[PDB]
Amino acid sequence: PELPEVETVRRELEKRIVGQKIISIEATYPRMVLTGFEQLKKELTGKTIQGISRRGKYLIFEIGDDFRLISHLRMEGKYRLATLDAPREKHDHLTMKFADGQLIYADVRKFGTWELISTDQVLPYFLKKKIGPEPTYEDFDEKLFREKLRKSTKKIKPYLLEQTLVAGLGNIYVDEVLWLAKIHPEKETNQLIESSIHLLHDSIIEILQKAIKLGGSSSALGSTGKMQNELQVYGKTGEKCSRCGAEIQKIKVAGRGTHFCPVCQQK
DNA sequence: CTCTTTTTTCTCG
DNA sequence: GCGAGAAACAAAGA
Ligand SMILES: [Zn+2]
Repeated sequence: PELPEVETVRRELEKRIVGQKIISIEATYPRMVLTGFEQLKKELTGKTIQGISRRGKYLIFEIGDDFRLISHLRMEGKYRLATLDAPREKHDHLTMKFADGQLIYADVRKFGTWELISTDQVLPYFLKKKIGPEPTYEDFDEKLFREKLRKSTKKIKPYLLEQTLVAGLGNIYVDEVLWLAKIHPEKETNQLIESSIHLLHDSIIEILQKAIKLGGSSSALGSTGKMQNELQVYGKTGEKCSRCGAEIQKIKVAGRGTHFCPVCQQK
Protein backbone atom coordinates (compact mmCIF):
# COMPACT_ATOMS: atom_id res chain seq x y z
CA PRO A 1 0.00 0.00 0.00
CA GLU A 2 1.22 3.47 -0.95
CA LEU A 3 -0.15 6.85 0.13
CA PRO A 4 -3.27 6.69 -2.10
CA GLU A 5 -4.30 3.26 -0.78
CA VAL A 6 -3.66 4.27 2.84
CA GLU A 7 -5.66 7.49 2.40
CA THR A 8 -8.54 5.43 0.96
CA VAL A 9 -8.50 3.14 4.00
CA ARG A 10 -8.31 6.21 6.26
CA ARG A 11 -11.41 7.73 4.69
CA GLU A 12 -13.44 4.54 4.93
CA LEU A 13 -12.50 4.08 8.60
CA GLU A 14 -13.27 7.73 9.36
CA LYS A 15 -16.75 7.27 7.93
CA ARG A 16 -17.42 3.97 9.70
CA ILE A 17 -15.73 3.61 13.10
CA VAL A 18 -15.44 7.13 14.51
CA GLY A 19 -17.57 7.33 17.66
CA GLN A 20 -17.32 3.58 18.25
CA LYS A 21 -16.37 2.31 21.69
CA ILE A 22 -13.77 -0.47 21.75
CA ILE A 23 -15.29 -3.40 23.66
CA SER A 24 -12.32 -5.76 23.46
CA ILE A 25 -9.08 -6.30 21.56
CA GLU A 26 -7.63 -9.74 20.74
CA ALA A 27 -4.51 -10.97 18.98
CA THR A 28 -3.19 -14.19 17.46
CA TYR A 29 0.02 -12.36 16.55
CA PRO A 30 0.74 -10.00 19.49
CA ARG A 31 4.34 -9.44 18.41
CA MET A 32 3.34 -7.00 15.65
CA VAL A 33 2.42 -4.48 18.38
CA LEU A 34 5.88 -2.93 18.81
CA THR A 35 4.91 -1.11 22.02
CA GLY A 36 3.54 -4.27 23.66
CA PHE A 37 0.19 -5.95 23.03
CA GLU A 38 -0.99 -6.55 26.59
CA GLN A 39 -0.17 -2.94 27.37
CA LEU A 40 -2.18 -1.76 24.37
CA LYS A 41 -5.09 -4.04 25.26
CA LYS A 42 -5.23 -2.61 28.78
CA GLU A 43 -4.94 1.01 27.64
CA LEU A 44 -7.44 1.03 24.77
CA THR A 45 -10.17 -1.33 25.93
CA GLY A 46 -13.21 0.77 26.73
CA LYS A 47 -12.01 3.85 24.84
CA THR A 48 -13.84 5.50 21.95
CA ILE A 49 -12.37 6.19 18.51
CA GLN A 50 -12.30 9.96 17.92
CA GLY A 51 -10.79 10.07 14.45
CA ILE A 52 -8.38 8.66 11.89
CA SER A 53 -5.44 10.60 10.46
CA ARG A 54 -2.52 9.77 8.16
CA ARG A 55 1.09 10.85 7.70
CA GLY A 56 2.88 9.52 4.64
CA LYS A 57 2.00 5.81 4.43
CA TYR A 58 1.22 5.71 8.16
CA LEU A 59 -2.31 5.38 9.54
CA ILE A 60 -3.07 7.16 12.82
CA PHE A 61 -6.00 6.08 14.98
CA GLU A 62 -7.02 8.80 17.45
CA ILE A 63 -8.41 6.91 20.43
CA GLY A 64 -9.61 8.27 23.74
CA ASP A 65 -8.29 11.67 24.79
CA ASP A 66 -4.52 11.23 24.50
CA PHE A 67 -3.92 7.97 22.61
CA ARG A 68 -2.56 7.55 19.10
CA LEU A 69 -2.29 4.14 17.46
CA ILE A 70 0.26 4.28 14.62
CA SER A 71 -0.34 1.55 12.04
CA HIS A 72 1.80 0.75 9.01
CA LEU A 73 0.50 -1.77 6.46
CA ARG A 74 3.90 -2.33 4.82
CA MET A 75 3.51 -4.69 1.83
CA GLU A 76 0.41 -6.83 2.44
CA GLY A 77 -1.49 -5.28 5.34
CA LYS A 78 -5.28 -5.28 4.99
CA TYR A 79 -8.11 -4.09 7.23
CA ARG A 80 -11.71 -5.25 7.03
CA LEU A 81 -14.87 -4.52 8.99
CA ALA A 82 -16.68 -7.76 9.80
CA THR A 83 -19.56 -9.14 11.86
CA LEU A 84 -18.79 -10.31 15.39
CA ASP A 85 -19.45 -13.91 14.34
CA ALA A 86 -17.12 -13.72 11.33
CA PRO A 87 -14.90 -16.81 10.99
CA ARG A 88 -11.15 -16.44 11.46
CA GLU A 89 -9.08 -16.29 8.28
CA LYS A 90 -5.56 -17.72 8.07
CA HIS A 91 -3.65 -14.42 8.11
CA ASP A 92 -5.76 -12.42 10.56
CA HIS A 93 -3.55 -11.12 13.39
CA LEU A 94 -5.46 -8.52 15.40
CA THR A 95 -9.01 -7.42 16.00
CA MET A 96 -10.74 -4.47 17.65
CA LYS A 97 -14.23 -5.55 18.67
CA PHE A 98 -17.08 -3.06 18.79
CA ALA A 99 -20.72 -3.50 19.79
CA ASP A 100 -21.95 -4.25 16.27
CA GLY A 101 -18.84 -5.39 14.44
CA GLN A 102 -15.07 -5.74 14.49
CA LEU A 103 -12.06 -4.27 12.71
CA ILE A 104 -9.66 -7.04 11.71
CA TYR A 105 -6.06 -6.62 10.60
CA ALA A 106 -4.54 -9.28 8.33
CA ASP A 107 -1.04 -9.43 6.85
CA VAL A 108 0.27 -12.46 4.97
CA ARG A 109 3.94 -11.52 5.31
CA LYS A 110 3.60 -10.23 8.89
CA PHE A 111 5.50 -7.00 8.11
CA GLY A 112 2.82 -4.59 9.32
CA THR A 113 3.16 -2.83 12.67
CA TRP A 114 1.14 -1.20 15.45
CA GLU A 115 2.60 1.32 17.92
CA LEU A 116 0.68 3.00 20.73
CA ILE A 117 1.99 6.44 21.64
CA SER A 118 0.78 9.69 23.18
CA THR A 119 -0.85 12.60 21.36
CA ASP A 120 2.12 14.90 22.06
CA GLN A 121 4.54 12.23 20.82
CA VAL A 122 3.11 12.04 17.28
CA LEU A 123 5.03 14.95 15.76
CA PRO A 124 8.32 13.85 17.38
CA TYR A 125 7.73 10.27 16.16
CA PHE A 126 7.56 11.37 12.54
CA LEU A 127 10.44 13.81 12.90
CA LYS A 128 12.53 10.85 14.05
CA LYS A 129 11.31 8.87 11.02
CA LYS A 130 12.52 11.80 8.88
CA ILE A 131 9.35 11.71 6.76
CA GLY A 132 9.24 14.45 4.15
CA PRO A 133 6.33 16.75 3.22
CA GLU A 134 2.87 15.54 2.23
CA PRO A 135 2.41 15.56 -1.58
CA THR A 136 0.23 18.68 -1.82
CA TYR A 137 0.81 22.09 -3.37
CA GLU A 138 0.51 23.57 0.11
CA ASP A 139 3.12 21.38 1.85
CA PHE A 140 5.43 20.23 -0.97
CA ASP A 141 7.75 23.21 -1.56
CA GLU A 142 9.41 23.02 -4.98
CA LYS A 143 12.25 25.32 -3.90
CA LEU A 144 13.58 23.03 -1.17
CA PHE A 145 12.87 20.03 -3.40
CA ARG A 146 15.03 21.55 -6.14
CA GLU A 147 17.89 22.40 -3.78
CA LYS A 148 18.02 18.90 -2.31
CA LEU A 149 18.12 17.38 -5.81
CA ARG A 150 20.87 19.74 -6.98
CA LYS A 151 23.16 18.82 -4.04
CA SER A 152 22.83 15.08 -4.60
CA THR A 153 24.37 12.36 -6.78
CA LYS A 154 21.77 9.74 -5.83
CA LYS A 155 19.63 8.17 -8.56
CA ILE A 156 16.18 9.77 -8.71
CA LYS A 157 14.06 6.64 -8.19
CA PRO A 158 15.86 5.38 -5.05
CA TYR A 159 15.97 8.93 -3.68
CA LEU A 160 12.22 9.45 -4.13
CA LEU A 161 11.56 6.12 -2.41
CA GLU A 162 13.43 7.33 0.70
CA GLN A 163 10.30 9.32 1.72
CA THR A 164 12.53 12.28 2.62
CA LEU A 165 12.03 14.50 -0.45
CA VAL A 166 8.27 13.95 -0.28
CA ALA A 167 6.18 11.35 1.55
CA GLY A 168 3.95 8.66 0.07
CA LEU A 169 5.61 7.26 -3.05
CA GLY A 170 6.01 3.51 -3.36
CA ASN A 171 7.26 1.35 -6.23
CA ILE A 172 4.06 1.73 -8.25
CA TYR A 173 3.61 5.49 -8.14
CA VAL A 174 7.31 6.31 -8.38
CA ASP A 175 7.41 4.45 -11.71
CA GLU A 176 4.21 6.19 -12.82
CA VAL A 177 5.52 9.63 -11.78
CA LEU A 178 8.86 9.26 -13.55
CA TRP A 179 7.12 8.12 -16.73
CA LEU A 180 4.73 11.08 -16.55
CA ALA A 181 7.63 13.50 -16.01
CA LYS A 182 9.76 11.76 -18.67
CA ILE A 183 12.68 11.08 -16.34
CA HIS A 184 14.74 7.87 -16.38
CA PRO A 185 14.82 6.14 -12.94
CA GLU A 186 18.62 5.98 -12.88
CA LYS A 187 19.15 9.68 -13.62
CA GLU A 188 21.40 11.23 -10.95
CA THR A 189 19.37 14.05 -9.38
CA ASN A 190 22.00 16.78 -9.79
CA GLN A 191 21.66 16.39 -13.57
CA LEU A 192 17.98 17.38 -13.57
CA ILE A 193 17.35 20.85 -14.97
CA GLU A 194 14.89 23.34 -13.49
CA SER A 195 12.07 22.65 -15.97
CA SER A 196 12.35 18.90 -15.42
CA ILE A 197 12.33 19.31 -11.63
CA HIS A 198 9.25 21.49 -11.99
CA LEU A 199 7.48 18.86 -14.12
CA LEU A 200 8.46 16.19 -11.59
CA HIS A 201 7.18 18.21 -8.63
CA ASP A 202 3.76 18.74 -10.22
CA SER A 203 3.54 15.16 -11.51
CA ILE A 204 4.11 13.75 -8.01
CA ILE A 205 1.22 15.84 -6.69
CA GLU A 206 -1.06 15.18 -9.67
CA ILE A 207 -0.50 11.42 -9.82
CA LEU A 208 -1.05 10.91 -6.09
CA GLN A 209 -4.08 13.21 -5.88
CA LYS A 210 -5.59 11.44 -8.90
CA ALA A 211 -4.93 8.06 -7.27
CA ILE A 212 -6.63 9.24 -4.08
CA LYS A 213 -9.63 10.48 -6.04
CA LEU A 214 -9.90 7.06 -7.71
CA GLY A 215 -9.65 5.12 -4.45
CA GLY A 216 -6.15 3.80 -5.08
CA SER A 217 -5.03 0.76 -7.05
CA SER A 218 -6.80 -2.43 -5.95
CA SER A 219 -15.24 -7.08 2.60
CA ALA A 220 -11.82 -5.39 2.51
CA LEU A 221 -11.27 -1.65 3.01
CA GLY A 222 -9.77 0.13 0.02
CA SER A 223 -10.61 -2.60 -2.51
CA THR A 224 -12.92 -0.46 -4.67
CA GLY A 225 -9.95 1.22 -6.35
CA LYS A 226 -9.96 2.26 -10.00
CA MET A 227 -6.46 3.73 -10.33
CA GLN A 228 -5.08 0.38 -11.53
CA ASN A 229 -6.90 0.99 -14.82
CA GLU A 230 -4.96 4.25 -15.17
CA LEU A 231 -1.44 2.87 -14.75
CA GLN A 232 0.84 3.65 -17.70
CA VAL A 233 3.95 1.59 -16.90
CA TYR A 234 3.97 -0.34 -13.61
CA GLY A 235 3.63 -4.03 -14.45
CA LYS A 236 3.16 -3.18 -18.14
CA THR A 237 6.36 -4.89 -19.30
CA GLY A 238 6.16 -5.79 -22.98
CA GLU A 239 3.21 -3.49 -23.61
CA LYS A 240 3.36 -0.38 -25.80
CA CYS A 241 3.80 3.09 -24.31
CA SER A 242 0.64 5.18 -24.69
CA ARG A 243 2.68 8.18 -25.86
CA CYS A 244 5.22 6.83 -28.34
CA GLY A 245 4.43 3.15 -28.94
CA ALA A 246 7.77 1.79 -27.72
CA GLU A 247 7.67 -1.31 -25.52
CA ILE A 248 7.83 -0.74 -21.78
CA GLN A 249 10.95 -2.38 -20.35
CA LYS A 250 11.63 -3.65 -16.85
CA ILE A 251 14.97 -3.43 -15.09
CA LYS A 252 16.31 -3.55 -11.55
CA VAL A 253 17.23 -0.34 -9.77
CA ALA A 254 18.65 -0.46 -6.25
CA GLY A 255 17.01 -3.87 -5.90
CA ARG A 256 13.53 -2.77 -6.99
CA GLY A 257 11.54 -3.78 -10.06
CA THR A 258 11.45 -0.76 -12.36
CA HIS A 259 9.15 -0.13 -15.35
CA PHE A 260 9.84 2.61 -17.89
CA CYS A 261 9.60 3.67 -21.53
CA PRO A 262 13.10 3.78 -23.14
CA VAL A 263 11.99 6.54 -25.53
CA CYS A 264 10.05 8.90 -23.26
CA GLN A 265 12.56 8.40 -20.44
CA GLN A 266 16.00 8.98 -21.97
CA LYS A 267 18.86 7.64 -19.88
C1' DC B 1 14.18 -29.76 -4.93
C1' DT B 2 16.21 -24.33 -6.29
C1' DC B 3 15.66 -19.61 -7.54
C1' DT B 4 12.90 -15.41 -8.26
C1' DT B 5 9.08 -12.10 -7.46
C1' DT B 6 6.34 -8.80 -4.42
C1' DT B 7 7.96 -1.36 2.93
C1' DT B 8 11.11 -0.29 6.13
C1' DT B 9 15.59 -0.58 8.18
C1' DC B 10 19.85 -2.90 9.48
C1' DT B 11 24.72 -4.87 8.27
C1' DC B 12 28.95 -4.78 5.98
C1' DG B 13 33.00 -2.66 3.82
C1' DG C 1 27.17 8.87 5.65
C1' DC C 2 26.76 5.56 1.11
C1' DG C 3 25.75 1.72 -1.97
C1' DA C 4 24.86 -3.18 -2.15
C1' DG C 5 22.55 -6.74 -0.34
C1' DA C 6 19.36 -8.70 2.53
C1' DA C 7 16.27 -9.77 6.68
C1' DA C 8 11.49 -9.59 8.65
C1' DC C 9 7.95 -13.53 6.29
C1' DA C 10 4.63 -16.06 3.09
C1' DA C 11 2.96 -17.75 -1.23
C1' DA C 12 3.09 -18.73 -6.07
C1' DG C 13 5.41 -19.58 -10.46
C1' DA C 14 9.44 -20.94 -13.80
ZN1 LIG D 1 7.12 6.27 -24.62
